[PDB]
Amino acid sequence: DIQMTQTTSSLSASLGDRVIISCRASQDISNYLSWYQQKPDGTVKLLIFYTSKLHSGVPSRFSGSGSGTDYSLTISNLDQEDIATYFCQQGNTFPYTFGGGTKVEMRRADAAPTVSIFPPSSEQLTSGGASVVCFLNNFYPKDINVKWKIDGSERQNGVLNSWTDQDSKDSTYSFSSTLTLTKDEYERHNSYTCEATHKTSTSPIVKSFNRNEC
Amino acid sequence: FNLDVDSPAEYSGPEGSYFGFAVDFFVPSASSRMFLLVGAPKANTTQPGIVEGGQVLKCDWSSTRRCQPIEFDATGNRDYAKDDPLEFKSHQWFGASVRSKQDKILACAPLYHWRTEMKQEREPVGTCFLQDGTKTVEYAPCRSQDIDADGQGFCQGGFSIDFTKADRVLLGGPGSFYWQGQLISDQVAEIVSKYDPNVYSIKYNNQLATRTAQAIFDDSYLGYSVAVGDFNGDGIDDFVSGVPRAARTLGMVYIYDGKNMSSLYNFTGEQMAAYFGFSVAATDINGDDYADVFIGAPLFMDRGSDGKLQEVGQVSVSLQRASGDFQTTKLNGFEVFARFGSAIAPLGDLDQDGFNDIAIAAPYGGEDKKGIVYIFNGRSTGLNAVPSQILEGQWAARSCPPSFGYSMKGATDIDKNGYPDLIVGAFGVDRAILYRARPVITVNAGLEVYPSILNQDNKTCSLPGTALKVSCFNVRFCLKADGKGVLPRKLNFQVELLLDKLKQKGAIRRALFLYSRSPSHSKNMTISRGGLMQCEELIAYLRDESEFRDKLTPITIFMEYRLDYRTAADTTGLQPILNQFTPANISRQAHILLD
Amino acid sequence: GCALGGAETCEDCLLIGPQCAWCAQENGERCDTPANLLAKGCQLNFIENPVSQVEILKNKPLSVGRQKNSSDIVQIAPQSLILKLRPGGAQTLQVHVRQTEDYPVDLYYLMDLSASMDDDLNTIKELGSRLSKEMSKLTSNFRLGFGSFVEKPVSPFVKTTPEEIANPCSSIPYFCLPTFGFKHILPLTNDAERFNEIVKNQKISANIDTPEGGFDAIMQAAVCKEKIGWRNDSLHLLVFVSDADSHFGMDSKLAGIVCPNDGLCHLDSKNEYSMSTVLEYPTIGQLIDKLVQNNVLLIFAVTQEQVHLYENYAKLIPGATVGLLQKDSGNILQLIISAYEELRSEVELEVLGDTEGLNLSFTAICNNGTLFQHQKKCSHMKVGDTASFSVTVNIPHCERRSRHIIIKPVGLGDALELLVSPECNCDCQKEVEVNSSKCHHGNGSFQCGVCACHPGHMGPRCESGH
Amino acid sequence: QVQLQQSGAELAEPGASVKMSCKASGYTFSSFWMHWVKQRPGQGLEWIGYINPNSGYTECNEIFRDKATMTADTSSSTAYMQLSGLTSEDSAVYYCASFLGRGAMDYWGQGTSVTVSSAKTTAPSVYPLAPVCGSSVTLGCLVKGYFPEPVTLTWNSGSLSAGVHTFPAVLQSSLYTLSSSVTVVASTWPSQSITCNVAHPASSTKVDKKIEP
Ligand SMILES: *[C@@H]1O[C@H](CO)[C@@H](O[C@@H]2O[C@H](CO)[C@@H](O[C@@H]3O[C@H](CO[C@H]4O[C@H](CO[C@H]5O[C@H](CO)[C@@H](O)[C@H](O)[C@@H]5O)[C@@H](O)[C@H](O[C@H]5O[C@H](CO)[C@@H](O)[C@H](O)[C@@H]5O)[C@@H]4O)[C@@H](O)[C@H](O)[C@@H]3O)[C@H](O)[C@H]2NC(C)=O)[C@H](O)[C@H]1NC(C)=O
Ligand SMILES: *[C@@H]1O[C@H](CO)[C@@H](O[C@@H]2O[C@H](CO)[C@@H](O[C@@H]3O[C@H](CO[C@H]4O[C@H](CO)[C@@H](O)[C@H](O)[C@@H]4O)[C@@H](O)[C@H](O[C@H]4O[C@H](CO)[C@@H](O)[C@H](O)[C@@H]4O)[C@@H]3O)[C@H](O)[C@H]2NC(C)=O)[C@H](O)[C@H]1NC(C)=O
Ligand SMILES: *[C@@H]1O[C@H](CO)[C@@H](O[C@@H]2O[C@H](CO)[C@@H](O[C@@H]3O[C@H](CO)[C@@H](O)[C@H](O)[C@@H]3O)[C@H](O)[C@H]2NC(C)=O)[C@H](O)[C@H]1NC(C)=O
Ligand SMILES: *[C@@H]1O[C@H](CO)[C@@H](O[C@@H]2O[C@H](CO)[C@@H](O[C@@H]3O[C@H](CO)[C@@H](O)[C@H](O)[C@@H]3O)[C@H](O)[C@H]2NC(C)=O)[C@H](O)[C@H]1NC(C)=O
Ligand SMILES: O=C(O)[C@H](c1cc(F)ccc1[C@@H]1CCCCO1)N1CC[C@@H](OCCCCc2ccc3c(n2)NCCC3)C1
Ligand SMILES: *[C@@H]1O[C@H](CO)[C@@H](O)[C@H](O)[C@H]1NC(C)=O
Ligand SMILES: [Ca+2]
Ligand SMILES: [Ca+2]
Ligand SMILES: [Ca+2]
Ligand SMILES: [Ca+2]
Ligand SMILES: [Ca+2]
Ligand SMILES: [Ca+2]
Ligand SMILES: [Mg+2]
Repeated sequence: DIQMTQTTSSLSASLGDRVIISCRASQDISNYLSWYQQKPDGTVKLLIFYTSKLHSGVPSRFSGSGSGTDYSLTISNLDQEDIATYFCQQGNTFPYTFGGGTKVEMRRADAAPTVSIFPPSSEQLTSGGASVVCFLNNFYPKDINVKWKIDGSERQNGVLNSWTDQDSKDSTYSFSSTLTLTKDEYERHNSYTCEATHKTSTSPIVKSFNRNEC
Repeated sequence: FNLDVDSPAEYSGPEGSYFGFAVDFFVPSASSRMFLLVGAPKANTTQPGIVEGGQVLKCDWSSTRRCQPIEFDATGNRDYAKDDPLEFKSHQWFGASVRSKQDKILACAPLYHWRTEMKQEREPVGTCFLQDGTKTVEYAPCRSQDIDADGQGFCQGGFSIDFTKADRVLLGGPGSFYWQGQLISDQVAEIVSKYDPNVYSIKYNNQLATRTAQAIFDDSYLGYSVAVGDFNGDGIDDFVSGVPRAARTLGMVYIYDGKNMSSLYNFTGEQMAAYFGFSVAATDINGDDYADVFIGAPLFMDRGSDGKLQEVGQVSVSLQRASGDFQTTKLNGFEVFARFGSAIAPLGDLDQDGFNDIAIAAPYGGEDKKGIVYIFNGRSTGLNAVPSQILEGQWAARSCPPSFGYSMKGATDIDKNGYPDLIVGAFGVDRAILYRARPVITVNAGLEVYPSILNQDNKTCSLPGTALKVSCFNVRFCLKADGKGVLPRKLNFQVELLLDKLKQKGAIRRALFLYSRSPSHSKNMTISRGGLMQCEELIAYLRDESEFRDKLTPITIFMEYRLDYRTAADTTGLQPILNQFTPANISRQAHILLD
Repeated sequence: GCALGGAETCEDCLLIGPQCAWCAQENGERCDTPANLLAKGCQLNFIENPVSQVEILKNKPLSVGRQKNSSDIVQIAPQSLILKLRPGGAQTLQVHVRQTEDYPVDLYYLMDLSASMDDDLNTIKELGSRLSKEMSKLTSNFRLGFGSFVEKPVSPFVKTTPEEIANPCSSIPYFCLPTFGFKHILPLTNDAERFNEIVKNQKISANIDTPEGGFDAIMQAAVCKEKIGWRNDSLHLLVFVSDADSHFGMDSKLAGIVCPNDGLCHLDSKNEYSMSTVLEYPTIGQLIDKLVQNNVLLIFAVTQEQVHLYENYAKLIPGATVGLLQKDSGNILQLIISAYEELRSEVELEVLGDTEGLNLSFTAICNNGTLFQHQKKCSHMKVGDTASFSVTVNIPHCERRSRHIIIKPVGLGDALELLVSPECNCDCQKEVEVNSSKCHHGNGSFQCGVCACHPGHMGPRCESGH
Repeated sequence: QVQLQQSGAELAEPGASVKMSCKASGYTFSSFWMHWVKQRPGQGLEWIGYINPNSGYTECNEIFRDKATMTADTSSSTAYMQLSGLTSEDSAVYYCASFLGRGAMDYWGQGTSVTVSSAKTTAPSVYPLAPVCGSSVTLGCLVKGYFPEPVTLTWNSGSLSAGVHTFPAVLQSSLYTLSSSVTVVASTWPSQSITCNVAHPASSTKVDKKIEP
């Protein structure tokens, strides 16, 4: 099979900027390369076929170039509706194969996350089990790390995390981390700490509480 | 009956190009000068590397009588890869079918082949080009992803074509689905707006197409011929198509609804291998605003007086009725192996009598296969069974037969004289010919003889000489005429009277004219259109009883009226003609009294 | 009865009715029955009345028993007649037919060689010898030939890629020869093992659409007398062997072939049909014309799926029959023998020549005088039996030209030559006696007891002037 | 106006099979190939194969040769794909896409999610999240142990939308868990009541959880 590789998996851009996405095939594909846009909701649209030909209904901003093994999609004058993921696809030989994808996200000023930690609800404890939830909201850029320290010791066993799509109004991301235990284990220790490390501050932002205390 | 055969416009094309294989009229929307469209499917073109790509020509009407190719496509074969053509335009028969509606011209190449993008193939999907003034687009509805004989790879789309009243295209492709055939209809607006040269199989919205069916229907050739007309009274033209191999070679004609391609009505031939459905046409011939179906079976064999089968061809005429039924009649050819019915051309109202007319061709009839075209006039009952005119091809060929009449087109008044005109193609001699319709003069004639009863013993008249009197009576002949279209307001008629016409070679004529003393009187007359009855009286008498012993057989007064056609000519050079359906003779009779 | 409208000239009198006569002189309305004219006073010498008559020129008796000399065979009697028909008159000819016991037989085996006939080739490897051994019990002069057909080798009936042109089965893969129209391979011969050899050497071909091009081959096999080898004075059996529909007429229009078949022989140096890509397939009408003209009997040996179609074709084609062929031609020998035995047990009359405008009625007398039927065919007869036919002939109007006509049994060359000559003129017509005293001093001519007036003179004796 | 309308989300146990449909409109369905593409959650695009609708002929990526079978109903302009022998690796969104030609696929369906799981329909447990004993305040919900997707979550029946962050669901011991945060002005809570509204249609569940301390 033909292997397709889009070297950069993510890139950030501002409105109006020119964006270039590169795609390399493992063999000559004789210009049978197409480009697709996938929006957050899963919608998929064809933009460019046969290297440089524009699909009907597609705005002129999109154009494509290349030959042999190297190909590129170019977005000039980026629009808000252009924030999506872009895939290349060779159609020279079966099976058709796609590149790994390149995500285009809006550029923003760096913003520190607003962190909030939550102890298990009373309802959950009666059922058995305890979940500690930590929310990190409205931060840029997307990269961030969360560490759970009950008593100065990382757990990293029952933790589950979820991330939001980039927000449309403000190009920020958000993060939910949930440490889940048994009610027994929860009631054995006293302090509970949600630790966040972000590019914007050298010192990890820390939010914590003590179970006993109130 | 009013077509001018003395001085038809004669057009020619390159030898061997089949110039005249297809013909149509071209009338732009700006009321510009009209032209003739002529297909030459074997003509060589300037397209790089293309042999006998074929061309469609536009021909001036009488300004120069010249034909110039239309540049639908100047390019050669696109390449899929180096030394790997995407398509093959040589011997593609471009111009095998040509149709025009206002500004739009549709021309097709039923033998255009293409490669497909997966394997190196050579599949005759056919292609068409649609020209609308500046913009020209390719229309290849059968060049799809449904490949090979199973699909549309051998469809030969454009084998037959027509335009609907509402700017839809009707296209026939007789090869689809193992030669079941197919009908495809697209809106012209979709064909132009969705055209993209980078996409070989265009997705047209609101496309109507017949669907693949069971293998039993294979090799039927649906789409061999098409015509359009309304047959469920909703104002939307419906699709009529010949299916000449269907029903185990009896032939069928399918009618489909023009809104959704649902089956509406079927016709079935009566004889094996008659090629019923070779040609089809739709036109209202009986003046009830209901389109009627015409179907040609050029190989139909009739039984003769001696009991021998003879191939003369047959045409069936089906009048549409409000109930939805059809009233069918058959018309047989006149000459063996002439293939009467190969082409059927609605003429419009050729004689402007209120009923549409049709022309039926016998391309291999006449002397030395020169070809014959028959003109049939409509009437309220249906089509008149007897042809009122016979056009004879004038040119002979040295290889393929002249085929005068193989294609025809009428129903266009190209000289604006008020009568539709006719184009006849003759591709085996590379000729196309326009025949102009002459104005038609209708005459009302009257003849009165009083007293009707004659008594030999009633001598109240005196001859110019001594004579001593004779029995006399009065004869009063009247004539009145009018016309439609470009005509003068003054016409010279030759009128002849003959007394006692019943009596033949060697028999006594009992009545004579007073002055002439002979039984014949001739009078030249001058009459103007729209005018009043212009009459003239003269006097006649009987011989003495001594000279004839026949007082029983009646005395018939006969009147003829002819017209001098040359004197009534117009700027066109086009003489009018007398309406052949009113008889140009009238007769009354007197009687001898008995005692 | 014959005194009606017209009837004022001898020639005019004869035209209205077959049984009308014309009187001469007296001792208007001289047109009446010969008996009525005698009753009115007309003498027997004066009465004028031509009558239809038959003259027998050649009536050699029908030959009885096996004949050692091909020249003493007589299967139709009489052999030549002159039929003088009064305008409107009708005459009945008796025609007698008897098949001789030893009559030569030509059989041209014409075979579909498309890809579904591969098995068929394997099972007929010894058809030649098996067949001529059986036919030797029935005739001492059996000859057989071979020919093959597939399809017009042009788009859209074949694939036109280089690979498929070179081998239309390359896609399978399987060895097939290039598609071809018609190969005439073995002219008629008594050498049955030669037939075996050529069959054993045949390879199949292929094409892409079901209906085949065998009608082209039928036309060439019927018309190419010298190259096929048909001999006079023998049966001509053309056995068409196929498991498919047949292209006809303007089917070739799909391929851009739009020049009608011309009915001529077009075998080239390779003995292949050279107009395959040039001329339309024949129409049934064209095939009928040439099969009748070359006296070729067509036997459709076709599979179950095709029988009904080819039966309907055979209804239209004089002398044609249909046999039901197995998917591998396993029974082709039995089909041929059956069709041959049917032909030898039947006699069907055929009438050729200038027949248009004539009224013909046929009555057949079979099994000696016992059975009468209003057909032109006697059936279920033993070879040597005699079939008799009443052939009634009538000319409706008078004409000038004689008609040359032939009556013959379907399938046989023995012909009855018939000359139909009109007789619409009276004897007196040729004795004008112009300027006779009887028409007012030479104002006319005295033809048949009446005055034919000169121009400008009207009257029974031309006695008034205008 | 081409539109490919795909059928709804599929659920099945391992070893079972599912069949999904893709109805076409706006073009002549039988004249164009239909392609099928598989996207695993948090993964790329994978080409399965195509079908020629009018002839039934198909070609597949070698991977899916035994996994998928494509079919088509030309009278209803609908293509079908059946996935047989299901495993967790077959859990993904499956797209249909018409063939443009030129080695490209021009119009895509919205996708049909396929989830391969032994779990049985389980109702959610909704837990209120209040802070611990200051201009704005963040409250939250936790919806734990429900199956299958989807759940819908709103705050005060949708009155609060700005300042709400609802995260995608995550798998947790074969069941889905979900959380949502809402942020309001410190002066406006607890003085006014903020309520988590959670609905799990597959369970006929409708819970409202107010947050008090
Ligand atoms: C493909 O398209 C076809 C045409 O669009 C469609 O056929 C249509 O089907 C619908 C529903 O099945 C019918 O509507 C039904 O009508 C009946 C009663 O209908 C009667 O009255 C109407 C009204 O007449 C007015 O319009 C006509 C224009 O045609 C005028 O001339 C007339 O003067 C009036 O102004 C009439 O049209 C109908 O006539 C049709 O049918 C009769 C009987 O078959 C024929 O004599 C006639 O030629 C014409 O075909 C009819 O007399 C009502 O009871 C229902 O509730 C419903 O409203 C349409 O009438 C019908 N149209 C046709 C047949 O032209 C096909 O169904 C469609 N196929 C597919 C697969 O989608
Ligand atoms: C004018 O003449 C034409 C041609 O003779 C007629 O058109 C044919 O009409 C018949 C009758 O409707 C059509 O046959 C029908 O085909 C349907 C499609 O079948 C699907 O499924 C089969 C599975 O075997 C596939 O092979 C096929 O490709 C399709 O996918 C069938 O479903 C129909 O079956 C129904 O009717 C039959 C009648 O015997 C019942 O037995 C069944 O139970 C079922 O209810 C039917 O067989 C045929 O395809 C048409 N041919 C063409 C070329 O269009 C017109 O109807 C006729 N018009 C008029 C006005 O007379
Ligand atoms: C269009 O131009 C082409 C040439 O580009 C013409 O074709 C050439 O002319 C004739 C065909 O009429 C061919 O000569 C003939 O060859 C055949 C076989 O070799 C032979 O049987 C004849 O006796 C004659 O010599 C020639 O090969 C052919 N070349 C091709 C087709 O490549 C064609 O005639 C022109 N057509 C028109 C309508 O002008
Ligand atoms: C004897 O012969 C003459 C004919 O030459 C008769 O006299 C004519 O009689 C006719 C009547 O048929 C007169 O016709 C008139 O014509 C118009 C109407 O058509 C009008 O004038 C009258 O109403 C009348 O009908 C005609 O004038 C008269 N004269 C001539 C010269 O024809 C005569 O009647 C014949 N026999 C007898 C018994 O009178
Ligand atoms: O005669 C031949 O040389 C050749 C042949 C015979 C053989 F025995 C072996 C092989 C062949 C050749 C060999 C080389 C490649 C082509 O086939 N015939 C000619 C016509 C062709 O048979 C059509 C079946 C239609 C039945 C159907 C199938 C599918 C559909 C439809 N009809 N109708 C609509 C779409 C779906 C094979
Ligand atoms: C019989 O053959 C001879 C020459 O062999 C030929 O002259 C004659 O025309 C043939 N018979 C007929 C009826 O034509
Ligand atoms: Ca309609
Ligand atoms: Ca009508
Ligand atoms: Ca008229
Ligand atoms: Ca005119
Ligand atoms: Ca076989
Ligand atoms: Ca064939
Ligand atoms: Mg075959």
